[PDB]
Amino acid sequence: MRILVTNDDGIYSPGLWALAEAASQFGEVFVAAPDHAITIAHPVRAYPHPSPPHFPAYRVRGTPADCVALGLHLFGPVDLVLSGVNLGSNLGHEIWHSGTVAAAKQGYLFGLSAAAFSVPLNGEVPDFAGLRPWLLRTLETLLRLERPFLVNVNLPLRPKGFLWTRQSVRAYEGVVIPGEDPMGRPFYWFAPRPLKEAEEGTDRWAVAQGFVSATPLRLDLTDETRLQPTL
Amino acid sequence: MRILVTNDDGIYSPGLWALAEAASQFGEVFVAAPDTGHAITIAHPVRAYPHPSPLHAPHFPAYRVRGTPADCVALGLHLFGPVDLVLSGVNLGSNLGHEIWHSGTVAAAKQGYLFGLSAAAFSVPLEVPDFAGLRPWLLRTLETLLRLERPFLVNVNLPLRPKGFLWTRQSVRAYEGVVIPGEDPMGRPFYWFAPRPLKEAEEGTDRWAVAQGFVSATPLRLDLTDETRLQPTLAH
Amino acid sequence: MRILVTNDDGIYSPGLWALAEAASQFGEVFVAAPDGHAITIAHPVRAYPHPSPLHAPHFPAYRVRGTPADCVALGLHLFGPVDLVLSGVNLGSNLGHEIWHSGTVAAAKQGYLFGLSAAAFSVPLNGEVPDFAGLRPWLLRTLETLLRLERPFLVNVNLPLRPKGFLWTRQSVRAYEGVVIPGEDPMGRPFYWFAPRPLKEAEEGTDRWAVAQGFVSATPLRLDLTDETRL
Amino acid sequence: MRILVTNDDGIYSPGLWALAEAASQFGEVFVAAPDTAGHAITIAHPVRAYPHPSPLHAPHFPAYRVRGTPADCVALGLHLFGPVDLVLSGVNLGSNLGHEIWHSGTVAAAKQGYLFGLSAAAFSVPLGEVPDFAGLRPWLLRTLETLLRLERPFLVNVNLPLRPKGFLWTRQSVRAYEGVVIPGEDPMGRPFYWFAPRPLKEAEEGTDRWAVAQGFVSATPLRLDLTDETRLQP
Ligand SMILES: [Mn+2]
Ligand SMILES: [Mn+2]
Ligand SMILES: [Mn+2]
Ligand SMILES: [Mn+2]
Repeated sequence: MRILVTNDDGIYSPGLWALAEAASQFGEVFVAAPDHAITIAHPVRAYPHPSPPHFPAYRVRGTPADCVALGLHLFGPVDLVLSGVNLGSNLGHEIWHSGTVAAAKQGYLFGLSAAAFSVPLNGEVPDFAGLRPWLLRTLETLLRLERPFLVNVNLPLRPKGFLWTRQSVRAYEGVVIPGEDPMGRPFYWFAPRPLKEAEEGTDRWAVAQGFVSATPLRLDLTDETRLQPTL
Repeated sequence: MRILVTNDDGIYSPGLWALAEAASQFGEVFVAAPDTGHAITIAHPVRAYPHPSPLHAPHFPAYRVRGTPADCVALGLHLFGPVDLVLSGVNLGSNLGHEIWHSGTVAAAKQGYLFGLSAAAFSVPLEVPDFAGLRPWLLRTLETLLRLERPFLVNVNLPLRPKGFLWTRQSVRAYEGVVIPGEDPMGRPFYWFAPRPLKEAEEGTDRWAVAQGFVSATPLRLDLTDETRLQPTLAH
Repeated sequence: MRILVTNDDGIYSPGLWALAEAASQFGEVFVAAPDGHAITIAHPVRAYPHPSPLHAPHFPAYRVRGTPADCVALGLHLFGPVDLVLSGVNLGSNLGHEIWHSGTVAAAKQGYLFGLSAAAFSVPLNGEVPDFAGLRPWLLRTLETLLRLERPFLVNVNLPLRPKGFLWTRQSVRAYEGVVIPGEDPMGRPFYWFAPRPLKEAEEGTDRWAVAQGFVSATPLRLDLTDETRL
Repeated sequence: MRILVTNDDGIYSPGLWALAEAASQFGEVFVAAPDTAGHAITIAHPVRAYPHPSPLHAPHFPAYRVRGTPADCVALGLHLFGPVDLVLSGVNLGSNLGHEIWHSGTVAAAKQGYLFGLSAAAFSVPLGEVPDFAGLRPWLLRTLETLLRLERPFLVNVNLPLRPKGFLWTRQSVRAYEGVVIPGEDPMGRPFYWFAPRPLKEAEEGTDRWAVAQGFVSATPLRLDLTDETRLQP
């Protein structure tokens, strides 16, 4: 099988090459990563770029979705699109605005299977050598799914297991803190907080428990419980 | 009721004031719009300044925010609290189908909903809209939305000249990839991306409705979970 | 004469239309405004016919998906031949060191480079916004005197909110003091506030001095950055 | 003396480290460069900056990666490493000749240093090749030697050919342009315009553009004052 690997962090992220290497154990790997929708207003420029295992690669001056569209052109046919490993979580409400997820979604929109990968972080750096067996296990599992699939994956720095999950959906409380710069000019701090603890079975909960979280995603944002007849 | 009006095109967009004026027929309206990401800025302080509403528009207390549309919502709920409804738009440009995912206009409405309020995004597929002629339809759509059980989150697209209204579902089409190489006047190479949908928009969808000249109203969910694959059968 | 009017704040800015109307008292006006500051090269620019505001004289106009300089290049093409390029009225000052990187000035300079006369107009502020109805007589007076100059000219104009006079001026060139105040983001990570300040008051006769006095400042600009005194 | 080195291309540019290493032959070098590739000091929000490490193969220079503009780097650099005697910006990967000087972030950083009362110089290399910094090192050293004997403070814009054969003090090339608009349509029939304005004549002898075409390192002293004083009493 032929795999396109991309991301949101750009062609220099160590997360990108960790994903490329893991994927190479399952098929031929090609890389196209940024230097979130597909650019159509103007043309995009992309350039051959060296990998750090050698992977044919292009650094694209466009969005992660542009990378997918270009990658299909440069390396078609492609069977699977993998996006990440993003340095930083992509959990719950974060999925909406994730560039990493957008690339995987684009792949899905083109009729391919796809998955996004992110590692939640904060004060510690990802040890990709340590994460490798968990990446391979995850990939192995995703490749056993009925195709095509679209999955959002988050891996704790040091996994203890794997769980399929629902997206965490929590209400938020707005918090705004007025203030002023050392020069007296006014500004505002925003620190909205979730109203409750992440629920069991959710991506956020799973990661906090030390488990790899894999959430299957839907493309249809329609709330069918509110659809209406014509009046 | 108190209404916070925002948008993604900025404080000078005629679409913003059209929405604020329409909304004023239903309650107290306050404006917080960007001076020019769709998540709330938390890593650092954001600037916001009192802003004079346009001369040829009713007065509206207003702030121009140096942040995202979602920041405007967070800020607006603080300065004009309490707020019952968040209206975002009217965006100069459509927000249909796959577009909803990346819309800053929608992100603002969604933020209000994440805070527990009712919210709607409004967009016009563009020519340039004639908000004088769209007013009656903006009023009709708003009246209709205000009869809904609360809270609600709806994405509205008004064609340039509406001939009706329809509740619709989001168009979700598969696309075929189309890349066309080219070179600029200087001989440098580039790539045109022109992906195309595999089929015509289906009836009942937002794209179809707008193409038929109808105002489209799609109720949106926040949960992106594909609930049919939580316990997937795995090949042997 | 035929006048091309553009700006940096965009097609919806009230300062743009204030300048167009004023300019219409001196020749046929055409508008091309933004929907970087150099002309976009070997990279397609989009432009659309645009309707002039309800409460304003009719003006053929286009909104351009590009830079102020692009507006000038495209404007001379769609409305040729043009004799004068006016840029503004910018919402914000363009005094002293600010001129160098000003987008409003960049458009006027582009017009000069194409062999035409041009002027940039800006209204400094911070507290309130401009009342272009009040400034109209002063805009008309400025334009009138500007149009008695030998052509081609390149002039930078700053009009205080409530002007009580007009003076030709030279750009203020002050030395600045570096001021940096450390701070912390929510995670305790460090960031820095910058508040550089001028070392002395603006010299008499300079653009910044004139505005502080309440006068409309008109500075003729050079295109040559060479410091001949050191060659 | 103490030298702050920055650039427009960012902390990973080979151009930045070539300049830093060359400057190190003349004083203590400190680096503050953009996290990634406007030009004014940021005052709206505060700016983040992080200590940046030196690789195994290179000499160590205290350095910070700055999430702001080249001018922010100079302001921050003066704070974290002050007092600083000189500000060097570059070596930019691309030219900064003639009209380009106006919109150059490389030049903006040098100019910021000058506005702070320090001597400063911007360095750029017109490139379809990859600059050979080992081959340009001698020219960087010679140029610095020349700059360091000038009366201070100074502000100079330097452009080095890929393979220089000499050095020349020059004036900025200033040419009138001819507008060229070539319409087109994208694959979906939608119209657009190509801009290809061209200078009305070839670069004059003595100018920075001419010098570089000849194979010479071009050094142009710049002025901060944009006033055209020949038209003050029109
Ligand atoms: Mn990312
Ligand atoms: Mn918009
Ligand atoms: Mn401006
Ligand atoms: Mn550069």
